[PDB]
Amino acid sequence: KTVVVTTILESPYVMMKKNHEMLEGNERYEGYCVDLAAEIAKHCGFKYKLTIVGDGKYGARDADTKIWNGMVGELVYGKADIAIAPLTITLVREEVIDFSKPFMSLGISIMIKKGTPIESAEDLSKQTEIAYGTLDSGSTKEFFRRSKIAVFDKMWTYMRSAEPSVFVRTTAEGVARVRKSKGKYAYLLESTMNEYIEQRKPCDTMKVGGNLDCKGYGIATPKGSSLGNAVNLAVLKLNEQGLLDKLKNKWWYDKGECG
Amino acid sequence: KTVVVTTILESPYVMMKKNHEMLEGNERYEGYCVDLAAEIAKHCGFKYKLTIVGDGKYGARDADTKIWNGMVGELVYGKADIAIAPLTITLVREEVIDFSKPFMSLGISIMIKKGTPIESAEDLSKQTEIAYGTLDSGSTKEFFRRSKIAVFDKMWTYMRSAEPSVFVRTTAEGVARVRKSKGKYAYLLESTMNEYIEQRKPCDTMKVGGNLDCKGYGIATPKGSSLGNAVNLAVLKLNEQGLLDKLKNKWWYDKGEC
Ligand SMILES: NS(=O)(=O)c1cccc2c1c([N+](=O)[O-])cc1[nH]c(=O)c(=O)[nH]c12
Ligand SMILES: NS(=O)(=O)c1cccc2c1c([N+](=O)[O-])cc1[nH]c(=O)c(=O)[nH]c12
Repeated sequence: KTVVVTTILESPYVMMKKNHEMLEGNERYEGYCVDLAAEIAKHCGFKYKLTIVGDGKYGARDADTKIWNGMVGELVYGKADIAIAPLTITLVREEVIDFSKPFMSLGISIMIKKGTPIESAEDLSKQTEIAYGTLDSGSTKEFFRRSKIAVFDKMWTYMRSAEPSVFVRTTAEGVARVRKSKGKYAYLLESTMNEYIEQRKPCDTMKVGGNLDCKGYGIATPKGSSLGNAVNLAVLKLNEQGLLDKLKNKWWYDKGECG
Repeated sequence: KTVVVTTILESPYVMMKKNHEMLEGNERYEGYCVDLAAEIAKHCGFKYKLTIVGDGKYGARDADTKIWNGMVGELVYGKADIAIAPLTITLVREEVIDFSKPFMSLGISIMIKKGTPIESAEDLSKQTEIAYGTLDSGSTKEFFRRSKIAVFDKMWTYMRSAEPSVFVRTTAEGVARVRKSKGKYAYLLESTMNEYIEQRKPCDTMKVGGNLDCKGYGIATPKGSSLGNAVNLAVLKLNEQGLLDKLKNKWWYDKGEC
């Protein structure tokens, strides 16, 4: 009867509480997805146990081994009943798991150090004194590689052959590069993470311009789950009631540090 | 049995065949949503009758009367079983009907007359020689009114008080305005429609820049429908199989004129 929820340590979605070793079970954790899991569980009427994905991954098919890793793998291989995490809805994942309606929308966005004279992707594309880049792997890099929109193709042509490399290995590294680069590096990343960091001390970064594309995070269940329909209904209702917007404001802005 | 499908005459989703007068039933119509209805019906295993919505509307709640009009109304009040049309997924509609996963994604986009020196919303926002606007009502105007993104707020502040009015009553009026203005009017509208018109003679308009926001069209059923889940599974499968991409290319590009 107890539903196993797989999730991932990613701020502000799921974080260890400061006193987690004194605590046990679900009370060890806090965050946007901790709150959302409680609301989903209420609407669907189940008891649940939050469990952090063992490999700290979201989920992809290991191309060497054909085996799914991450939270997706935990669902496919029967170890968890539901994933409640910032897990991107993608076609390759939809082949092996089901997603709810998105509970959060997002897109590629521009992070600058405050004071940088950049307002848009167009601004970046037409210049070079301010370097700009993405994660060295993953879907943000791929969006630019594949784009046939003129501005994003212009940007990809610059990034792919820029020296020294404008790509970074982790999000932390891209954010640190923005902060340390005295206005001469801009970093392309998820709007949600960009907005979160804009509310973190030292309050020296800023999101500029509109989002470049459209994606969503969804609640995932194994195919054939007795839960898929109730979960989708719960996301719909929570969205309609403003609960998702309330949780976003809680974890990004009420708990933000930059006013 | 026989599922009543409500839809709307909107190119290239649903159109009268040139020879519709000789024809009857579903065979009078052609288009992306006609083909999609046939595929959904196949995957779900039902026979169906296509019917054009009586009042020619998508669906809104008459704020005076509480009564839903359009295809949404036909679902809510039991006159149709499923809507297969370019019907936007919105929260106020989700309160009274169910939507599938989106079968088409779209967003606000910029139409220019070819030769116009504009590539982006930022380009429009920084000048005035080229007027630009939206429909006089609806969600594109609301997007600009409500936006807190600097560039779109700048565009709204310009549009709301621009003289003469930059707004238009119909999309036909906006496209004709672009075409007749020798490059001094640009029109903000749905990317899907912009892309369609770009492939139509006289081949004098163009979509520039990326989309400004994110929306979707979905298949709609009344709440509690025995069809909602099968319809959703069918959209998922048709998307995964590439059929939706194939139909888009058919009606926008294989059948394009440019
Ligand atoms: N700190 S980060 O820039 O944004 C970030 C960087 C890189 C990959 C991310 C990711 C985030 N995220 O928002 O938490 C979620 C997420 N979800 C997935 O499903 C996936 O495959 N990859 C990711
Ligand atoms: N520029 S337009 O593009 O010709 C167009 C103009 C105005 C409203 C539209 C609309 C389209 N469309 O794509 O067909 C679909 C649609 N669907 C709805 O549900 C709704 O409420 N309003 C609309």
